[PDB]
Amino acid sequence: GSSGSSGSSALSRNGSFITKEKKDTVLRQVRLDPCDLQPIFDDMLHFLNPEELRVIEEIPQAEDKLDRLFEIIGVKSQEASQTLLDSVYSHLPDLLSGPSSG
Repeated sequence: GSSGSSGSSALSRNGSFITKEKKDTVLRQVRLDPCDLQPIFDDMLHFLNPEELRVIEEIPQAEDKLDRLFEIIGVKSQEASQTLLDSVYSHLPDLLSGPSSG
């Protein structure tokens, strides 16, 4: 690791932009009341690459597919990560009961 967490360091412990923990919180909302997960991929399809889609194409399930989308973007960067975590809420507002302002 690194001795001096404060300035700029990649991966604090088990990730940075996106972790497996957050990936579960997302599916947890769909596992209860499913509906659709296309708009989430249709928007990420651009940020992702043709070769990357192959890794996700292997997954037939929809729920599991979302888990892969986070694994790729989670390592890509923050510019795409913020879009993914936000897209899930921006595309599926029903999942939340009011983003609230403060």
